Amino acid sequence: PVLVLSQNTKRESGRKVQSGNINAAKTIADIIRTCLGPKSMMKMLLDPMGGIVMTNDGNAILREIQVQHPAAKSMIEISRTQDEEVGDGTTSVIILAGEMLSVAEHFLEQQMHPTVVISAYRKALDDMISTLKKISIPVDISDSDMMLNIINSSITTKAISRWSSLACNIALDAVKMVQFEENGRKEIDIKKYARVEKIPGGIIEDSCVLRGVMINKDVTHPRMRRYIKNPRIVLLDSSLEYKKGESQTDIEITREEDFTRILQMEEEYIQQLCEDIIQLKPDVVITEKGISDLAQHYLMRANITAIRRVRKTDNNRIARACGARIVSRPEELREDDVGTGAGLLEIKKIGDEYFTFITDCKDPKACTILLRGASKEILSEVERNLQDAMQVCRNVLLDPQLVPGGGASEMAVAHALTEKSKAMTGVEQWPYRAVAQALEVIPRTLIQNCGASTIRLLTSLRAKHTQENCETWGVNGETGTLVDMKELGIWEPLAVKLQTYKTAVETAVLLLRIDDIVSGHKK
Amino acid sequence: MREIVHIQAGQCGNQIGAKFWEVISDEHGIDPTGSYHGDSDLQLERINVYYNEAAGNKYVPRAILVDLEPGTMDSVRSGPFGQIFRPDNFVFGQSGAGNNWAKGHYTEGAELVDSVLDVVRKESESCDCLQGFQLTHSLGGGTGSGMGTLLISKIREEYPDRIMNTFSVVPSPKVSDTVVEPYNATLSVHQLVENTDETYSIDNEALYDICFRTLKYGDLNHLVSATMSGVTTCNMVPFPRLHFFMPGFGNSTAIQELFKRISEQFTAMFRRKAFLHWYTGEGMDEMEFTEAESNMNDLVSEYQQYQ
Amino acid sequence: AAVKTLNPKAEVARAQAALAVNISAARGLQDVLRTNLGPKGTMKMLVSGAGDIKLTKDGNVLLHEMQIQHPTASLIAKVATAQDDITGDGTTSNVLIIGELLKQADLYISEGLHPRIITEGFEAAKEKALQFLEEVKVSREMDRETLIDVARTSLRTKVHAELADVLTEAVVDSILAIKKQDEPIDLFMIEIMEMKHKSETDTSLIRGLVLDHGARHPDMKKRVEDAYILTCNVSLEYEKTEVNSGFFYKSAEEREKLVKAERKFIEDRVKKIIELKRKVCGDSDKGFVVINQKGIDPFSLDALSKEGIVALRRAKRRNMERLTLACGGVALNSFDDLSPDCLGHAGLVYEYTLGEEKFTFIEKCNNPRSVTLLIKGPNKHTLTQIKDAVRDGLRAVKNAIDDGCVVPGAGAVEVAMAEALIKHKPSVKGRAQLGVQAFADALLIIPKVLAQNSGFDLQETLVKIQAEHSESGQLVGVDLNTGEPMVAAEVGVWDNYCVKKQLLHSCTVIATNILLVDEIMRAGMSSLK
Amino acid sequence: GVQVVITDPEKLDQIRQRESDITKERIQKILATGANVILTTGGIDDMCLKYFVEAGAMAVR
Amino acid sequence: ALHVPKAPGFAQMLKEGAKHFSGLEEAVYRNIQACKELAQTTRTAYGPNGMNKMVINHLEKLFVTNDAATILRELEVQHPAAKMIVMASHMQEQEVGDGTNFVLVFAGALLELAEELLRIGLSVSEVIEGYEIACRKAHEILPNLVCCSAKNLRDIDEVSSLLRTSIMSKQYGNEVFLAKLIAQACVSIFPDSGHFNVDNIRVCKILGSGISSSSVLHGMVFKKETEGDVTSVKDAKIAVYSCPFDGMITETKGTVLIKTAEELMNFSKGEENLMDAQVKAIADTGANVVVTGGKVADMALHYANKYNIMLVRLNSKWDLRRLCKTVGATALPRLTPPVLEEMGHCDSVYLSEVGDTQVVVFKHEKEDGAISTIVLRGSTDNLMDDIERAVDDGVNTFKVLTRDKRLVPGGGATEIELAKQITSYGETCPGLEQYAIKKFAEAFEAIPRALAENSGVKANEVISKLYAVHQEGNKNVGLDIEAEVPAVKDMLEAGILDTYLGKYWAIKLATNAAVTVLRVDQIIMAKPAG
Ligand SMILES: Nc1ncnc2c1ncn2[C@@H]1O[C@H](COP(=O)(O)OP(=O)(O)O)[C@@H](O)[C@H]1O
Ligand SMILES: Nc1ncnc2c1ncn2[C@@H]1O[C@H](COP(=O)(O)OP(=O)(O)O)[C@@H](O)[C@H]1O
Ligand SMILES: Nc1ncnc2c1ncn2[C@@H]1O[C@H](COP(=O)(O)OP(=O)(O)O)[C@@H](O)[C@H]1O
Ligand SMILES: [Mg+2]
Ligand SMILES: [Mg+2]
Ligand SMILES: [Mg+2]
Repeated sequence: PVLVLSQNTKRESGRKVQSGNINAAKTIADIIRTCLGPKSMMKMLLDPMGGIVMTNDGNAILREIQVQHPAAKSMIEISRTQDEEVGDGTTSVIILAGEMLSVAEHFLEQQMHPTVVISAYRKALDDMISTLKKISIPVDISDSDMMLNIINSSITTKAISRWSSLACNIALDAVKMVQFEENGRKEIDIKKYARVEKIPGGIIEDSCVLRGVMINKDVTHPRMRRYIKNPRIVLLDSSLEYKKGESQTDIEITREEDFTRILQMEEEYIQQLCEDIIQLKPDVVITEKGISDLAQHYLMRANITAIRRVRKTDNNRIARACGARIVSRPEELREDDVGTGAGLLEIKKIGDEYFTFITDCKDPKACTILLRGASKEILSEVERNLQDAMQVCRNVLLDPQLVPGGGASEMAVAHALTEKSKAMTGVEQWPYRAVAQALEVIPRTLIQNCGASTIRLLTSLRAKHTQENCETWGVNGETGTLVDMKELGIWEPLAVKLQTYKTAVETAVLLLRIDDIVSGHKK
Repeated sequence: MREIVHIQAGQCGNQIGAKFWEVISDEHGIDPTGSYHGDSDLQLERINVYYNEAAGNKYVPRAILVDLEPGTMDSVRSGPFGQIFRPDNFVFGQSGAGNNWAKGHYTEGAELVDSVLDVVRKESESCDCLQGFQLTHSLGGGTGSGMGTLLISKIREEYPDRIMNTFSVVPSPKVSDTVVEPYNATLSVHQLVENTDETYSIDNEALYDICFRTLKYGDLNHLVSATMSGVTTCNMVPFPRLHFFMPGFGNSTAIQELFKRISEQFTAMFRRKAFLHWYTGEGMDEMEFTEAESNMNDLVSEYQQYQ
Repeated sequence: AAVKTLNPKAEVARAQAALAVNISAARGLQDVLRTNLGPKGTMKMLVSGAGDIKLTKDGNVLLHEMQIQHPTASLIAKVATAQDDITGDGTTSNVLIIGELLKQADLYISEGLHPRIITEGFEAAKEKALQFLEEVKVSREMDRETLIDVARTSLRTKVHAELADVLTEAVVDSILAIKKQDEPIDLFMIEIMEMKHKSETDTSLIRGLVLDHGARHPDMKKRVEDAYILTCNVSLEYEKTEVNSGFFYKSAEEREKLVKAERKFIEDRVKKIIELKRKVCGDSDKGFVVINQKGIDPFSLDALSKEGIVALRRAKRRNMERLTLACGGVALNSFDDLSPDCLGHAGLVYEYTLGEEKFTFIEKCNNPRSVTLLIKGPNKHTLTQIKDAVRDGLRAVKNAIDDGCVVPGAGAVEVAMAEALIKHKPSVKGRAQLGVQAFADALLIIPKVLAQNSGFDLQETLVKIQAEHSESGQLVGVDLNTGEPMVAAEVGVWDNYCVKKQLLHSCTVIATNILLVDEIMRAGMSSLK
Repeated sequence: GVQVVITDPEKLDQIRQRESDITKERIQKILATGANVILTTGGIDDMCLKYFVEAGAMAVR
Repeated sequence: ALHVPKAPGFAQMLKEGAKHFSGLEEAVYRNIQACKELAQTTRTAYGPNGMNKMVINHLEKLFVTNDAATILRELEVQHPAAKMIVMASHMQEQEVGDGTNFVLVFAGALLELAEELLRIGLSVSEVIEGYEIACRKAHEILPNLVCCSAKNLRDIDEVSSLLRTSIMSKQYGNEVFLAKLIAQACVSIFPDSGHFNVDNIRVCKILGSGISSSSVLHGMVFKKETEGDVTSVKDAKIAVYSCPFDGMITETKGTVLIKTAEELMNFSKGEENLMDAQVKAIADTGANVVVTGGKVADMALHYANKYNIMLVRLNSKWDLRRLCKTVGATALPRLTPPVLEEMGHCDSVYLSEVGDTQVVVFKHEKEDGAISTIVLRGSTDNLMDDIERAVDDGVNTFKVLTRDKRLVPGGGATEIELAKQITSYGETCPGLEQYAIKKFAEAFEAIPRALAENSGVKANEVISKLYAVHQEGNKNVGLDIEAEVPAVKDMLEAGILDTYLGKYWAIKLATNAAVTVLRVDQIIMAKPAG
C-alpha cells in the first residue's frame, strides 16, 4: 500500500462538516434546554466512580457528560469558560450559542459566506454590548436588601429556592467577609477563603456561615483543653518533631555515653523548640506537619492545646480568620505573628467525629460555610447553588451594574438590534437581524419550561417591547405571564449577561469559521 | 531482631502481598495451614520478624490486608496460602471507591483507617520490638492511591519513629491505565516523600518487559515477588528525600524520568482543569493540586542536582 | 435521543421513564425493608461473598448489605446513612416514609398532576407536621425510668426480648455513668468490647475498662487488688537515633560496653517508673499497673516484672482518655517529672484468657466517668448484632437526654400528624392539597406496617386507631399483641423527637428531589479507564 | 563530595542549624538592598517563603 | 409469551449472582433441610459404637475420627444455617470440650420437629416461645437429675473411672488404659489450688509400637537433639535463655573499627576469652544444662563442651515458656549467669531414642510438677491423632469436673428422663405452647435413638423399654450397648456418667442455634466469590 497519509486519517469537508458542527452544537443545547428558569427539573447523572450528581446546573451536566464530536467538545468548553469566569449563565450561554448557530445554518445553506455571517455576528455583538450598557442600572452595594434580592434573583432557579432567605444571607455574609484589601488591591477570593463543609445529617435550616473557620480535627492529647474563650493562636509550617538533616549527617559512636547523649540531645532540641513557642504565651498551636509526643508533653505542661496535621489551605484560612501569620521556625516567632482576633476555640462532636471551631472571630477575612442536610448529594447540590450565589454577589460587588431578567434584557436587545438594522443596506442586515431574533430563545425557553403558550406570549412580549419605555418587560417563569421586572424583581448582573452574550457570539464565530475536519493522526 | 508488620492495600497491593507471603512461606517451610513442615533451622532462625507463632506451632504471618471492596480479599482468602493470614487481619469496607484519590483519602472511606489502625496496634502489641512497617500498594489506581496514602499518613502519626518501607506500583508510561492517574500519582508521591523512609518503585511496564524476556496478569505478581524477597531476605538513602528506588537483577536517578512524565501529564490535565470537579466536590481544595505539582517539580530538581 | 447522538453508548431515562424508574426502585427498597419495622419484625440473614453471616434487623445494615446497583437505591442509602450517623435510629422508618411518599405522589402524577405541585404540597405538609411534632413532644425530666423505657423501645426492636431487657439496664447505666451535668455526652468514653465465650445474656456493664490485651511477661502477676495505674505514652523499647549513627569498637570488651550503654536511655525511664512504684508502694500491699500506648521490649518487661509491676503495651489512643477518666490519673508523654499525683486507682485489676486472646479488666474505680460494655455471645454474628443494637440504644438514650423532650411511639405521632395535616389541608391554596393528602397517607405508613408485621389488617387496625384518636384526642398507636389502639405515653413506648424531626426533614427533601428528577442519564466515561 | 561525620555529639545541633542559617543569611543579604520582588528559576522552601512574608516581599519560584 | 420477567423492584435491582429467599418455604424449610442433612452426616459417629469417618480436606490431608467438631471443621460446610449450627458446635467444644455431637443431633432434631410444627400450623414465634420455655424447664430439671459427684480429683482410680466414659465414645475398644494414662497426667499436674490448666498436658506423638506402649512422663519431651557433646545429666541445674547462646551485639549497626596491627591481632583472642568467661560464669553457677531459645555460636558450643554443659536449642517460644514452667526457671534475655531463683531443676535430663525419633527428655522423679507429657505410641499418624483427640476429650472432662463436680447418667438416661419430665410439663401447660414443649421433649429421644441405631438394635424397642423403666421410677437406667438385643441397665451402677456442665451447655447452645435458625426469615446471599 502506497499511501500519502496514514490509514485512519479521515478528512471531511464542506456543507456536510458545517451542518454536522451546527447539529452537534444545537444537540448539546437541546440536552440542557429544559434546565433553564425557575421551574426547571432535576437531572440524575451517573458518575464513572459510581457516584451521582443531581443538579440543574448547565455546566455540571455538560461537565458530567462525555462526547466525541469536536463541536460538542467546544460547546462544553465554552460552558466551562462561562462558569469559571462569572459562575452563572452556564446554560443561557449554551442555548444562545445553539440558537445563533441554528440561525446561521440558514444563511450558510443559502450560499452566504461564513466570513460574511461572522462579520455580521461581530457587529451585532458590539451593538448588543452597547444596548445592555445603555439599559443597565446602578446598584448601591451598601443596600443589604438590594444585594439579598439580587441573590434571590440568582438562586430562585435552583433547588435551594426553598431556603432562599437562608442561602442569600449565607452567601452575602460569606462574600462580605472574604472581601479583603492589601496594598491598594481589592480581592474577593471566595475559592480559597470561603469554604463549604458538608456534614450529612441534621437539617438544612441550621446551616450557617461561621465567624471563623472549621476543620475536621481533634486535640493531639486528651488532656488538652477543648474550649478556650480568648485563644491566642500560633500557626506553623514546620514539624515539632526531630527530623533528619539534609546532608549525610552520619554519626560515629565509640564512647559509651555518646548514644544516650545523642538521644538526650534530641529531647533537648524538642524542649528548646517548645520553649521558643511557649515564650509567646499562646493558647492554641496548629501545625501543618507532625507534633512529637514529647512536644505535646511540653505544650500541655505549658497549658497549650495543639492540633497536629492541618492542610495548607486550612492553615491559610485560619491565618486570614484569626489574624495570625504562618511561621516555619519557632525561633523566628513574633507577637505580630501570633493570632489574636479569634473569640472562641471549640472542639465539639458532630456525629461520631471531632470538629475544631475557631469561630467568634472579629474582622475575619476568611470563613467556613457549614452545610447540613439529608445526604451528600443534596449537600453537593446546595454547595453548587451557593457557589453560584457567591459568584453572583462577587460579580455585583465588582461591577455594580444590573440588567433586568426574565428575558426582558434579551427582548430589549433584540428590539434595539432590529431597529438598528434598518439603516443597514448591505447583505449583512439579514444575519444581523437573525441573531437579533435568535436572542428571543431565552424568553422562549422560559415560557416552554413554565408550560405556557410560546407563540402567544412571545408575540405579546415582542409587541410590548416595541413601545417606548417597556425594555424592562419580561415573563414569569412560574405562571406564564408577562410582567415588569421593576415589579417582579428578577435582575441579573450586567457582567453576567455581557459574558453570556460575548461567549455565545464568539462560540458561534468559531464554529462558523471551522470547516474541513481532519482526524486519526496520532500525536 | 525486631519485627516488621506488612500492610497491603488495594487490588495491586493485595495481589503482590499474597504472592510475597507465599514465596517467603515456601522459603521457610510454612504450609497453607501454618505448620512448619520444614527441616532446616535457618528457616526458624529469623522467622520471628515475619511470623507470629501461636499455640499449636501455627506461624501466623504479621500481615494486614486492606481494600475498600471486599471482593479482592475474598479472592485472597480463596487463593493459595490464603489461610495462614489471621481471619481478623482482613479489613474491608463495602464501597468500591472507584479510582478517585479524594474518595479513598477522605470521608468516603476514612472511618476504615480507624479499623486498620486497631489492627496495626493489635499486630504491633505481639511484636516484642517493632522494627517498622512495609506497605504494599499502587501509586495511582483504585483505592491504593487514596487509601494507601491515608495509611502511610495515619501510621506515621501513630508510630512516628519506625521504618516505613513502601512498595508502590508506579504507573507505566505507555499505558495510561486510568484517566485520573496523573492526579492520583502526584497526590500520592506528595505524601510518600514526606511520610516515608524508603520507597521501591515497581514499574509494571518494566516488569512486563522482564516477564516477556523470561518467556523468550498473574505473571507480574509472580515477577514482583522474587524481587520483593531479594529486597527483604537478608548504605542507602544518603539524602532523606531521594528515597525512591528501582529494583532489578537500584537507587538510580532514572526515577527522574518517571517523575517528569507524571508531572507533565499532571500539568497537561491541570491546565484545562479536567477531572477536578470530583476532587473539589468530594473534599479537596484546588490548591492541593498546585502544592502537589510544586512538590513534584521540587523532587525532579533534587534529582536533577546530580546530572 | 439527544444524548445518544453524541455518546452512542449512553443510557437515558426521560420524563415518565425517569419517574417510573425512581419510584419503582424506591418501592422495591420499601418492599424489602417493610419487614424490619418494629419488634415483631423478622430477622434477615446476609451472607457475604466469602460466606460470612450477618443476622440483622437494622435498616441501614440491611441496606448496605443488600446486593443492589440502582441509582435511586444509592440515593436512599445515603440519606439513611446520614440519618444513622447523626441520630443512630430511624433508618427503616426513613426508607419506608420515602417509599410511601413516592407511591402516594405517583398516585396523583399518573393522573396528570404535576410533581412540582405535589412537592409544594409536600413542603406545606412538612412545615405543619414539624409544628404538630413540636406541639406533641413531651418535655420530661430524664430519669432512669424514662431512659429505661426509651432504651427498651429501641432494643426490643433490635434484638430478642430477654437480651433487650438486659441491654436496656446495661446501656442506661453506662450512659448515666459517663454523663456529666450540662456537658455533651462523649460516647467515645463508652468502650465496647466483645468476648466470644459465653451466652448473649451475659452482656454486662463493667464499671471500669476492659483492654483486649494483657501482660507480655509470664512472671507478671495475673491479679492485682489495690492498683496504682500509670497511663503513659512513652516508648519503653529500644529507640534508634534519628540521625544514622552506628557503633564502632576495637575489642569485644568495648562491644560489650557499648551493648550495655545503648540501652541506658530506656533503662533510665524504667528506673523512674520503678522508683515511683517503690515510693508509692512501700510493701507488697498495693499493686502497680503500667499501661503504655507504645511498646515495651523484653528487657523492660523483665525489669518491671522483677519489681512486681504489671505492664501492658500498645494500648489505644482512646484508652488513654478512657483510663484517665475511669481510674483518675494523668496520661503522660514523658517521665521528666512524674509524681504520685499522676497515678490512678483501680480497686481490682486482673487478666482473663480466652483461647489465644487475653483481656485485662480494670474495675472498682471510685466514680468512673468512662465505662465499657462487654458484649458476650456465642457467635461472631450474635456479637455483631448486639454491637449494632447497643449502638442504637446508646444513640437513643443520648438523644433523649440531649433533647429533654421525648415523643410517643407506636405510630401514635404519625396518626396524629396525619389527622392534623388532613384538618389543615383546606388552608392550602390550589392543588397542593393533593400533595398534603399524599404526605398524610405517607406518614400513615408506620402504624400500617406495624400492624402488617404484627399480623393484622392494615385498614381495619388503622381505622380503629384513627377513630379512637379522633373521638378522644389521645395519642394512640398499635398494640402489637392485640391490634387495638393503645396510649404509647402510658404504656411506655417512646420515640426520639430528634429522630422524628430528622425523618420529616430528610424524607421530605429526598422525596421532593426525586419527584423533581426528570432525566436519569449515564453519559460519562462509565469507568475511570 | 561532602559528608558530615560527627564524633562529638555537641556539634550536631550547630551543624543542623547552620544548614538553614546559610539560606537565611543569603535571603537577608538580598532583602537588605530593598528588593521587594524576588523572581527565582529554582525553588523556595517554606522556611524561606516565611522570611519573604515577614519582610513584606513578593517571591516567585 | 415465552419468558417470565423478573418482578419490578428488588427482583430487578438484585445483583447478578446474588440470591434472595423469603418465607417459610424458600428460607425456613430450606434451612431446616440443610441442618437436617448436617445432623445426618454426623449422626453415625455418635456414641461408643459410633463409626469413624475419613474426611479429606481441600489440602489433601486425612482425618480419621468420630469427633463431631473435628469432622465439622474439616468439612467445607457452605450453607449458612448449617454454618450457624457448626458455630454452635464449635462454641460447645470451646466451652466444654465434649458434647459437640450432642449439640448437632439435638439441634437437628429440634429443627425437624420445628418444621413439623410449622406444617401443622404453628408460627415460628410460637415455636420459638415453646422451645425457649422448654429449654428453661430442662435447665431447671437437670440439677435434679444429677446422680453422683466426683468427691475427689487427687485420686487416680476415681479419676480414671470418671474419665473412662468421656474417652469411651472415642476409642471404645481400649479405654481403661487411656483413662489410666489421662488420670495419671491430670492428677500429676493438678495443683493444691483448684485451678487446672489444659495447656499443661502435653502430647508427644511418636511413630512405632502401639497405644499399649503409651506412657505418661512428669516433665517434657522435645523431638530435638543436643547441640553439644553431653547427652545425659542426673542432677540438672537448667539455665534458660531467651537470647541466643552467642556474644551479645548492638541493636544499632556495629562495626569493628581497627586502626592498629595490635588491635587486629588481638580482636579474635579477646572475643574468645570473653566467650570463655561468659560460659565459665554460667558453668560455675553450677548449671550443667543450658537451654537457649535462639541460635548457638561455634565458640560458645566449644566452651560448653569444654565445661561439660548439655546444650539444648528450642526453636519455639511456647516450647521455651513451657520448659520454664516445667523446670521452675526464668528465661533470661542476657547471657548472664542465673541467680539461685532464676535456675531450674530436673531429676534427669537426657537424650533418648523413642523409635526412629531422637528426643530430649526433662524428667522429674516426683509425681507432680507444673507440666506433664503423654507420649503416644502408635502404628499410624492418623491413629495417634485420633488418640490425641480422645486425650483432649478426657482432659477437658477433667477440667469440667474441676469446675463443677456434678455428674448425670449417660447412655441416654438423662435424655429420657428429660423427655419424660418435659412432656409431663407440656401436658399441664395450656395454650399453643404445649405442642412446642412436647416436641422439645421428643427431641431428647434423638440421643438414645442415635445410640441404639449405632449399637445395632431397634431404637423403637430400646426407647419403649427406657420409657417403661423411667415411668416405673429408675432415672439412672439407660441402654446397654453390650447386648445383641435391645436391652437396658443402670447407668450409675455401670459407671457411665456425663458432666452436668457438659449437658447444661450442650442443651443451651443447641437450643440457641435452633432458635436462631428459626428466627431467620429472609436470606440475601451475595455472589459467591470465586
Ligand atoms: N422567577 C423568574 N421568572 C422569570 N424568569 C426568571 C425567574 N428567575 C430567573 N429568571 C431568568 O432565568 C434566566 C436563567 O436562570 P438560571 O437557570 O438561574 O440561569 P441559567 O439558565 O444560566 O442556569 C435568568 O436570565 C433570569 O432572568
Ligand atoms: N413495644 C412496641 N409497641 C408498639 N410499637 C413499637 C414498640 N417498640 C417500637 N415500636 C415502634 O416501632 C417503630 C419502628 O421501630 P424501630 O425498628 O426501632 O425503628 P426503625 O424502624 O427506624 O429501625 C418505632 O417508630 C416505634 O414507635
Ligand atoms: N458404655 C456406654 N454405654 C452407653 N452409652 C454410652 C457409653 N459410653 C458413652 N455413652 C454415651 O455416648 C455419648 C457420648 O457420645 P460422643 O460421641 O462423646 O458425643 P459428644 O462427643 O457430642 O458428647 C454420651 O451421651 C454417653 O451417654
Ligand atoms: Mg443562574
Ligand atoms: Mg429503631
Ligand atoms: Mg464425647
